Amino acid sequence: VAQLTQELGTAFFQQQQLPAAMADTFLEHLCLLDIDSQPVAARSTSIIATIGPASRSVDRLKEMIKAGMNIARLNFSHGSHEYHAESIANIREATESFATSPLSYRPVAIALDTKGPEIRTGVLESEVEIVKGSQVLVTVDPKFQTRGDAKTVWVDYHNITRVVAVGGRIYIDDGLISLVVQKIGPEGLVTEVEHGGILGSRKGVNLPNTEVDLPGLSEQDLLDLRFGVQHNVDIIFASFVRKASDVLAVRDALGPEGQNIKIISKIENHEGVKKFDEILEVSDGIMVARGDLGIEIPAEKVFLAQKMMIGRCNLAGKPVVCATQMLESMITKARPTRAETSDVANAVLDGADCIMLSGETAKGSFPVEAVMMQHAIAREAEAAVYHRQLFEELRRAAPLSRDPTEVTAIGAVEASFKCCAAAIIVLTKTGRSAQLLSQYRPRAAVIAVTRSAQAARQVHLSRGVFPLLYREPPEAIWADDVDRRVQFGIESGKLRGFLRVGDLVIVVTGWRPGSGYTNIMRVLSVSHH
Amino acid sequence: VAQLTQELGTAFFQQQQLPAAMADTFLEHLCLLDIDSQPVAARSTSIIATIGPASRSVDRLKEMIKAGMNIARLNFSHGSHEYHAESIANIREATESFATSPLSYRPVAIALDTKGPEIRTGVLESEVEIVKGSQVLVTVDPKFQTRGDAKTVWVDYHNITRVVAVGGRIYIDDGLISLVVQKIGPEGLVTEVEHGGILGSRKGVNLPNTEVDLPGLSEQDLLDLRFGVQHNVDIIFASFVRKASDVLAVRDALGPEGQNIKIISKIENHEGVKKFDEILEVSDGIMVARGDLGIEIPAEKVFLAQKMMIGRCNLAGKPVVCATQMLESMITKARPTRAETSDVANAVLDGADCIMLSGETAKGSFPVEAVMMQHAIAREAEAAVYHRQLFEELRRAAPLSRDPTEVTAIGAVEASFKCCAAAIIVLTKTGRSAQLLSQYRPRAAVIAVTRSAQAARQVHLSRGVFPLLYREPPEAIWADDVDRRVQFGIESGKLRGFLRVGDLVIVVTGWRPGSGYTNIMRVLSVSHH
Amino acid sequence: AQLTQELGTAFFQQQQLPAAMADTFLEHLCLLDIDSQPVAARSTSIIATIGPASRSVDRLKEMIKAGMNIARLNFSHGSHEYHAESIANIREATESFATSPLSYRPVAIALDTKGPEIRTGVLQGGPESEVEIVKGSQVLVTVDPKFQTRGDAKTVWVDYHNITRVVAVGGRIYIDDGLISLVVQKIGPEGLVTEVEHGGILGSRKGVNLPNTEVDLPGLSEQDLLDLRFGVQHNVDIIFASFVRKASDVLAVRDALGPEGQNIKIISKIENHEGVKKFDEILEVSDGIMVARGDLGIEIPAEKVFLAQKMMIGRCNLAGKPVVCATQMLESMITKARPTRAETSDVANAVLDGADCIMLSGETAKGSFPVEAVMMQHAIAREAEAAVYHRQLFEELRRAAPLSRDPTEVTAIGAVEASFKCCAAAIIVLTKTGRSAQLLSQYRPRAAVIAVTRSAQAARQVHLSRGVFPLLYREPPEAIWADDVDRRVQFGIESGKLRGFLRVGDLVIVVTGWRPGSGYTNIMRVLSVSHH
Ligand SMILES: O=P(O)(O)OC[C@H]1O[C@](O)(COP(=O)(O)O)[C@@H](O)[C@@H]1O
Ligand SMILES: O=P(O)(O)OC[C@H]1O[C@](O)(COP(=O)(O)O)[C@@H](O)[C@@H]1O
Ligand SMILES: O=P(O)(O)OC[C@H]1O[C@](O)(COP(=O)(O)O)[C@@H](O)[C@@H]1O
Repeated sequence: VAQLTQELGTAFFQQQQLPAAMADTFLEHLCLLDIDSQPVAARSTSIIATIGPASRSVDRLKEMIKAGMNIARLNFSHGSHEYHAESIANIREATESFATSPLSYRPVAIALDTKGPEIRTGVLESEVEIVKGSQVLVTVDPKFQTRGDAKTVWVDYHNITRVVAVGGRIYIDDGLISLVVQKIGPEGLVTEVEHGGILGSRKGVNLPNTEVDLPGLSEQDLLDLRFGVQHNVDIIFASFVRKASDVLAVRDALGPEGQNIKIISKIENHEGVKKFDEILEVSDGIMVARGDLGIEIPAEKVFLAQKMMIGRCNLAGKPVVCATQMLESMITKARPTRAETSDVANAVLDGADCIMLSGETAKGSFPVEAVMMQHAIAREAEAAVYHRQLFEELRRAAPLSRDPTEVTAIGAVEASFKCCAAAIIVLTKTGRSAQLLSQYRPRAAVIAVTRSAQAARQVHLSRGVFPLLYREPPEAIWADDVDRRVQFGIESGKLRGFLRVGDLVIVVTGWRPGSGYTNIMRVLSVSHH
Repeated sequence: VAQLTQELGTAFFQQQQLPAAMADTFLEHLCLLDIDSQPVAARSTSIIATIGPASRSVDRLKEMIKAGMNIARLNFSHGSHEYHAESIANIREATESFATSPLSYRPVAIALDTKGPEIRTGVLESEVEIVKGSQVLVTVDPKFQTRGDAKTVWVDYHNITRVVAVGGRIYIDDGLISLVVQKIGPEGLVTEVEHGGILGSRKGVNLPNTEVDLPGLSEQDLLDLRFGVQHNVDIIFASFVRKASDVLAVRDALGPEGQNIKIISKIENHEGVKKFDEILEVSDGIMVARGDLGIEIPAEKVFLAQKMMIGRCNLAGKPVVCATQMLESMITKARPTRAETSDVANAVLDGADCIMLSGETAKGSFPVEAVMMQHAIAREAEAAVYHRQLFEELRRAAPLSRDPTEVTAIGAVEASFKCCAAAIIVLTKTGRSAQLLSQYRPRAAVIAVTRSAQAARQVHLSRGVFPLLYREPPEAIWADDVDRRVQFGIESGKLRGFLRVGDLVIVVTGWRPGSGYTNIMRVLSVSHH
Repeated sequence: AQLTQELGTAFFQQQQLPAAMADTFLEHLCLLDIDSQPVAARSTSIIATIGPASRSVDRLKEMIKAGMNIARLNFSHGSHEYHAESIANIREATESFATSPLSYRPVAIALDTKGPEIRTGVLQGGPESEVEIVKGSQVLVTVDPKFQTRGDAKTVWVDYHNITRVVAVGGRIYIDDGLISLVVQKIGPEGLVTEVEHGGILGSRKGVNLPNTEVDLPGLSEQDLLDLRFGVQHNVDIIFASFVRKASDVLAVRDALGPEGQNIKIISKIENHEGVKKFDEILEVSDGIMVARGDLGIEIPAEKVFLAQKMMIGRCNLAGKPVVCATQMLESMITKARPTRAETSDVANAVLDGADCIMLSGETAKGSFPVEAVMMQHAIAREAEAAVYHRQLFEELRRAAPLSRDPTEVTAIGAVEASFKCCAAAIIVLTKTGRSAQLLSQYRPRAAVIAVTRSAQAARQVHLSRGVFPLLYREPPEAIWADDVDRRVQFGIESGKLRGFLRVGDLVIVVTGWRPGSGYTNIMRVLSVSHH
């Protein structure tokens, strides 16, 4: 390091947690972390924002995008087709409003989140108080579908009496209320309230440690997916995936016409956790859906499942998302808690490709500030990653490969470490080439230049890929068309402030048109032309 | 491992995250973590609970102690001597209520938390609304000491006009309200409200990135410390330590008569962080006081300072405490958020010796449940620690030593790993011998048998030390007195459920009476006598 | 390593590939396998000393086929014209193969300096009179020139004048392969009053060593100044500078090679304790190092030499400069067809230690099996090269090497990392000076670094760097520079194909630059070997 410190300035090595990057143990790494060491890199951890009343206006979205939202989540657990279709128009209006200047345009992906195997309570309307210590009944009786009170809950899962056990829990409304079952019979269940809040009407029920007969996709889901194809969505977040076949069902539904759509299976319960490896293998990636997961399993165990699934997805090289209550208190407050700040940082340090806002952006008072807070924590945490260890462990775990794109990608990432490259610039049609760079977690941003609008959107799922959408039509000479895409990477980089004159860039390209021929790594100096 | 699996049962190696313990990389470690793998060990991370209205009754304390409170924190920022003196009696009444049965008696330490260099607002009384966008004034004018409104704040730091800068912040009431200074003059400051809540009367002010002339100990502090000596407290949490001399001031105050009291310096601001190494060297340990720290420094950087200080304290072998908002939402709610759960786990995985509750126990609706939730997260996180790496890194970092107690301690911890010892049993007068075991972070509990009531209390600061207070008077033959203290460790272990017949224990003792002669490690089977 | 399905079960049996996949060095050792056959590409260079048994053009030709890469001219013996006869003989043997330039093996020529000598005077006149000395004795070492010929059993004179000053009371005086030791007792005006320790027979003008003494001689005799200038005249690739002791001795050789010899590669020979102590400063200003174990194992205890060897190979590996292991590697083979079990072991362990080259002295120069010596070193080195634990070596070198903004450095480590991901048969590099190939060498890839060059000198000099197989390209530039680049690469690959280094469906990493002239290497491509 003594020589770049005479060339790049003493202060270059004070930023990006570079003193901590050069440590020889994880422990020493931790000791050298410095609050005055400023993140300089662009932010690599994608932000996912749930659209709802607080974030659906075209002007709201424009501020979200400016703040750093990369992916928009449509939760089909609430709202009609036309409501969502309008969310989509407003998002594409906001996004496409920056097309004016191609060099600074930010692709925004749109993720459709399924309703999935849901269990709802009755019309019970307004609201009624439920009391801890107190005896509540659960019935499947179609007459009570319309009645309901502090003493009786109806629920639309007919066979509930066949699946629970004595001492098992029934949780209603995102786990707000807890009932312990004491007696099972064919008429219904007899329950004591363990946790008593105020019950609304047609709420969500969870039954931990049960096998519920509800099939892969409800009729409602089949429809919701065909909407997504019709509206050209980029990603499905598949709710409550329990086994592989559940993911295959989803793929079949999307059929030939939506085979390029990414399936992110949400692990929400003990079944998904247990069947995780088989879910991973057929999904495009994973969401640690900590909300359902923290009622389906004991709450003090969610961190184990989080770190497990993130690790296995890092090892598999498929994107993984951390979700739910990351900045919960910013629903009502403008500044998050010390534990929220911690949780966002620890999700990045764990190895998450994406972090997610729900309430915070859908309904809260501070949607834009939440996005801004995730963006600011993420940048700090990314630079505090111990790349030495991480890269070496990924290097080792990864199999040998005779695939030129794999070979090229690992040489390029190594190269970027050797010189502290400001960027790896890569041409990709499908995103694949950038993904294989991303899977080694380089410090250097992976600037992916593509003509596929859809690719530019989907690559937000892979940590460290900055998609640039290329709009100009083919030069006549292919080699020229290549240079210009590369030159567009650089100029965009310059304008967006990720690259400056004198920076080194690694440039990854291929020897002919089409997917699958990336085979070339160059080392260039950014220049003034 | 194939042989203990034929001896101890296949299922022994399914618990304590033992499959993950046997992994060869950190990454693989993470992948093997298992939500069905049950923590079996006792909980090693001490819990600190702030005493206040919700946790001051003798009956409340008894449930706190049962739930797992190890250290009681008296916050001298609120309350009079007689109020606190009564907190102390109630704590000692609760604690000493279990002396009935020596084999299950749990020492409870009492920590005195200083008021420290405080800056307070005026009598302003009741409450008044302060508004974002709006022009507020700060004055030192003794006339306004009694007035105050949505347009004027008084504050008792006379020289405030001499220490701030334009664009600097003034934060009032645990950072509830934020003012940006725009004009400085000798009469006062002119400020815009950035963050507007509701102001009370005589609240706390923070001035980030300023040097305030306020001396080491205020007059009030001198007194508060002499109370602590008089009331036999175990620990000082020294508020807002800024430099070493601040810690020496505290030690001088306690004078000869309180030289065995432990000083834990609270790092709350950019000055303490910068001067951390020199603070550590003279303190007995550290508190990451994330509350003040998250307003004194940018909030998105607290995790860097946390992980830094925890690492440096692990490396130094001195206790370190993580504090503030760990389970904040349990002030009003019975179940914490997914990020609170995360934060507690990540503080244990970071290497914290102690975790802390404030609001959650002092004033909230759910004091006992908060303690129970910290206890349950901590147990899970402790077993998910990657001991392979951690022990090796501590082994390496630690200097060579010709001190027999150091030598013995590292052999013993190695030994405990070889056999998955249920416990290391150690005789200590002062606690030192158990501390040097603790500093290598064994999986096996360090059961410390002592006659010093005060030691039994203070060793709660060191991760993994379970103090047992020994009450029987000296056998005539010293060797016999040793065996019996050791036999008391075992029986206590048996009764409390940390040891069973057939378990291996490492037993650490010394060759003569007095501190400093620990030099002996034995390997024993727990027996039926 | 599940890919096995495409390259065959067979592939992961060979090259010590199971031992390469071990997580620990101990597991690595455990998985070493005598049935796991090595590749043809042998990456550690053989320096053969040229003397009586290795001068015949027929023998040189055999020695080249056996796998000799550098030819050492020991200028301690032989005449200028003797040597020019050797040089011309070598060139003839080398150039006899230029006829098929796809299998042409460049052969470097190294000039081994005579350097600071210290000789004993004549014994009572006669040049074959052989005194004896008794152990518990008294002996005298003199400056005085009349004793030159008056050489008693009690008194001897020696070339080196300034011993009075430089050897102190207690210093040791070894004579003839350290057969005779003297502990210096008194620094008299007479000379040095010594006490014998070991004894035996004598002669006149036989080597003497000054253990732990800082030799006064300038580090270039007049004979060196003259041998060097001859070296420049005959276009030698490499100097082995004898008895290097400090940095100034290396600069003295660079000074004496002058502007005409700027591109001669200087390998400082570490022969003595002062050498070992000043090693780092010597290494800063040299292009490499010889571990000259002959003289070293007299000038320091024999049991300490493996320590000096291992330290110097490690420090050179760290610096990324070649290092030679020299002396008695196959001693027995002078007289016998086959080596001892300690000799093969010594060769394998030099390679596992990290030696860029291994040397044969008498085994090739004056001995009865020079061709089979070469063949032995060649066979052991291929087996030992595969038993290297690259996972740990590559990891340590990576971590030890500094960050660089030099695109050649950057490209190189990228290429080496790529080679490892896919078990590349080769890294094909274009280089004018050798530098681009050396910068690959430094990371010790398992794949052969096939260096394509038009520089005949570079192609020869590059044998110093482990794993670099030089090819000489003769064709004149194509019209279009890009077509000229591609033709060199193709030469590289077809050259490989002919020699067995490469087979169709192998991956290669191809390293090249963006424009002509040195220092512009900046491109790495992954390609398949073609013409299925
Ligand atoms: O990442 P993917 O989808 O394989 O795309 C990589 C491809 O992009 C290119 O660089 C350029 O291809 P196009 O000119 O066909 O867009 C190819 O050379 C390479 O194979
Ligand atoms: O941990 P410390 O304070 O050094 O105490 C260790 C001491 O305790 C003992 O085991 C027993 O000492 P006492 O019998 O004096 O309590 C000593 O042998 C040993 O030196
Ligand atoms: O190894 P060196 O001395 O830097 O030589 C490397 C040079 O070889 C090349 O591949 C070809 O250059 P030439 O055509 O000058 O031989 C250059 O692009 C590159 O800079």
